[PDB]
Amino acid sequence: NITLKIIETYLGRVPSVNEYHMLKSQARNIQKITVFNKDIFVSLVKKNKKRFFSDVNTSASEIKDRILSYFSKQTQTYNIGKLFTIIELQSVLVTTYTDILGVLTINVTSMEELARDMLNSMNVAVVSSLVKNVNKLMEEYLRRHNKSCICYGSYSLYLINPNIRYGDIDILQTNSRTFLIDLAFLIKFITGNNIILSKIPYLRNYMVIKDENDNHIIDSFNIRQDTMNVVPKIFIDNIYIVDPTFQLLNMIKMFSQIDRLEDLSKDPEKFNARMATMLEYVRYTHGIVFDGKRNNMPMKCIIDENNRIVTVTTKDYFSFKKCLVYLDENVLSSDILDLNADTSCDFESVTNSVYLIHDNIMYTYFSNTILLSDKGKVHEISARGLCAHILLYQMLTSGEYKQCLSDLLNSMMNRDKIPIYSHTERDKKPGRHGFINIEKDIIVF
Amino acid sequence: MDVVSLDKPFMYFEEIDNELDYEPESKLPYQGQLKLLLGELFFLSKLQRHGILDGATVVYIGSAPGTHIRYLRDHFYNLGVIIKWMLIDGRHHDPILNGLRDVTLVTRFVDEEYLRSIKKQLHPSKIILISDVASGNEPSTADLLSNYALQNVMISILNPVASSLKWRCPFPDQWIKDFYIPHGNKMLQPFAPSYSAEMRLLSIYTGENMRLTRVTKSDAVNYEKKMYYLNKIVRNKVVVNFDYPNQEYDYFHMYFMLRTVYCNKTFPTTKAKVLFLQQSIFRFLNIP
RNA sequence: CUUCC
RNA sequence: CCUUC
Ligand SMILES: Nc1ncnc2c1ncn2[C@@H]1O[C@H](COP(=O)(O)OP(=O)(O)OP(=O)(O)O)C[C@H]1O
Ligand SMILES: [Ca+2]
Ligand SMILES: [Ca+2]
Repeated sequence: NITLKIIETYLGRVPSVNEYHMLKSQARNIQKITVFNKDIFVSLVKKNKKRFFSDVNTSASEIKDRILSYFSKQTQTYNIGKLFTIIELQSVLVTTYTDILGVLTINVTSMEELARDMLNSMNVAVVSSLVKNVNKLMEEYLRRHNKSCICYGSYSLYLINPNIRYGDIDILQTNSRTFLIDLAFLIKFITGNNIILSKIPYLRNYMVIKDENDNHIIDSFNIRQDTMNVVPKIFIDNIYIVDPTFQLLNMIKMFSQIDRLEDLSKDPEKFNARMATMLEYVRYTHGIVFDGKRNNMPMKCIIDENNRIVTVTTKDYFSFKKCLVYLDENVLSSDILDLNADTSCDFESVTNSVYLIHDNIMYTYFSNTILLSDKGKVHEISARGLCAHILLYQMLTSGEYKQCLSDLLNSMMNRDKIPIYSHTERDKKPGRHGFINIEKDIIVF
Repeated sequence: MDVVSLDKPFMYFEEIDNELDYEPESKLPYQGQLKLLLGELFFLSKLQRHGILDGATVVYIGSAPGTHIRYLRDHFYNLGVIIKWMLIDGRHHDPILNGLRDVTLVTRFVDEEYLRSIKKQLHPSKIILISDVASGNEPSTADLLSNYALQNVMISILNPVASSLKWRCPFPDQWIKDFYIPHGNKMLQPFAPSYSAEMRLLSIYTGENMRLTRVTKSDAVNYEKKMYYLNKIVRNKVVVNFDYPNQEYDYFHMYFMLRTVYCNKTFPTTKAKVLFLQQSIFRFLNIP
């Protein structure tokens, strides 16, 4: 029947006694893949080649094969697994390449002072050029795909201060899973390079397409459409950026990561730019009260070290007095469950946690290590991130924050480069490193 | 007539606030695979709302036929989520599960060596355990135990991060010995046997700190009593305030479960989302 | 396991 | 075969 037909028209041969039963399932997937014009594709990667990859060592008849060459392995692949594997990927091209990729081809300096200043208060511490081409694609992307891809990180600030030295166009997108598969092929084709796409068990919803030699091409974070909305999004240049305010809160939350302080005692200027480009945004946007004078900041944080859980007194700001900042996600989760709460607000890889307010109290998990100024003494640069974190929530929920943030900022203006006594050992996140080998035909998560 | 106004269904067992003496005198189609579709859509949904479910491997032991499971699979796939689905069961699985690259189908039965194997195999991917192990008419406490005994082993072995374990206290009058089951919230199941005391033991793990709760017959009485109350008095009530097409307690209950489920597609009110899910769900098993 | 915006 | 349903 019409079924066996499709399997041979696809297998470029007769299906074995078994092969039938297996693929039998992959109906239209396999059928569609076939009665799908390859040519048009062959020319679309071409039409792209010259635009973001004009500078490549490839030819029209050379590339053309690759494309076909791939849609031709059904006939040589005899491993039901590898077979199933190449079919799921051929299908990604088939339905999304057009929609997701093909479409493509159709004042501040002021705070430079404060930047250095707030930065200093702290300071107490101790990649293949395809990067380029891609960084050229991504630009158009954010433009085309406003609502299915939002950006941040280094890049973004350069869109508010073209005087910002960035390296990676960082993003959050509702389809990252596809987005990378596609691009993967894009590069795998035009380049002729055998890339790899991996998921890093550590980061939540994270897949970075690296290079044939581990040359970080570009990484991405996936987020529910749900979350995609609540994110403080901003418009400028027909692309959405993560509202710089928010982006500055993580800024603060980042620096509670010792690791990143052994990074501060390095590029004191690197951050010195992104920094003020932010202090500048808000100050101008929400007229941030910038006078060293600032009360009720860095709420008294109490780190029970036996439970590996902090205790912040947001009181002077939000209905809830305490905010139990957990340091063992897997714990918070169970206890949360114990709280019989099943509607905790999760904002995926954004806040890197799920905030909860059972009985007028806030429970949360801090994705970083905690800084100590002394034994049991929570170094201040901690109450820095600790706060922000909360605020992030406040922001993804739209609540009385402006006040606190402005307040928080002022507390950063010129301060003791306080010694760092110790720091917490961030909970290990489990999971095997999964990857996709377009080339070796291996899919694993 | 036999109605009621509630604030929320009894989600977990610790929440039933009354008892009733079990009296042995003791409603859909394809409802079996439904009771499950929810408890599972629910369990994993949380694991996702808390992250755990991220790129992890769900090891479903006691799955088959497991028709529903497909649904679940399609749900999360459609959600961008990444998960390997390992279904092990001596009996076979609803063919609608073959050909799935994201699903492995073991046609074997579990024991000591076996877990030690798959564990080694799967490691270090984080594991999510879903046991629905069985053993006609209704399992004798003799079996109930051996099963639970076995479930407590999977746990210790596959050392999972979270687990949804079958859990129905062994009838008092038929009690044998005590035992421990892992700590964890116990969710009541919607569209479940008129008078069942089954409930999934949802439990998330600490790491090097496993926890079990000693089970006693006194404990067992509480169940029959409380549970029976639920099945006879609670479920058979009508939530007159609940603004939903169907108003039976269960539909009300089923609501509160889905309310927490995730779904990208944009939706107006929640009733909007839930309702759709429900629809789509019943759709799948094919129930009017 | 290491592999971490 | 220039964005494949
Ligand atoms: N601990 C954290 N938790 C959640 N998000 C974080 C954390 N630390 C940093 N981030 C986010 O990562 C974003 C950018 O990563 P990063 O590369 O380190 O700085 P950048 O501005 O992108 O400069 P470059 O990308 O190195 O050129 C900025 C911040 O919102
Ligand atoms: Ca970055
Ligand atoms: Ca990055």
